[PDB]
Amino acid sequence: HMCDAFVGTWKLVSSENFDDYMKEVGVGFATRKVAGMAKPNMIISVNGDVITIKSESTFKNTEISFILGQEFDEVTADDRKVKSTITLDGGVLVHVQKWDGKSTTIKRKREDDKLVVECVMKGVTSTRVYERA
Ligand SMILES: O=C(O)c1ccccc1NC(=O)N1CCc2ccccc21
Repeated sequence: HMCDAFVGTWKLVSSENFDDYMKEVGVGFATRKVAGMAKPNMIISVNGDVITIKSESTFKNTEISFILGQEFDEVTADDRKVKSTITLDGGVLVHVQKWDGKSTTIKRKREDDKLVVECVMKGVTSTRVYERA
């Protein structure tokens, strides 16, 4: 029952500073522009200890499956090859991605009926708000 309140199908309803976040991460112009138009569907499910997060969009579909606290390979939607670890900290899913000596942290939180995603790369934060589909 660890992630019960995250489970479901979620649709993006607002974005702030995502282009700047993607710039800070190193995403190039064309990918930023196309990816920035997308309104992804995030689908979160749990089977035993395995959490799966899918994101479906016109641009790219991604899927990760993981166990909390256990590092894994992830190829991001912008084609970074990263090492990821996702933990639960006080009810927040905290996802750290490491690549090329860099790091970014993505936090996913339930707040009212929303799922709020905060992405941080050095001093840049972007907020992506999802509601139930
Ligand atoms: O988008 C987000 O809120 C998001 C937030 C945190 C981490 C990953 C994210 N996004 C993501 O994994 N994808 C996959 C497919 C796709 C298309 C266009 C823009 C983004 C995405």
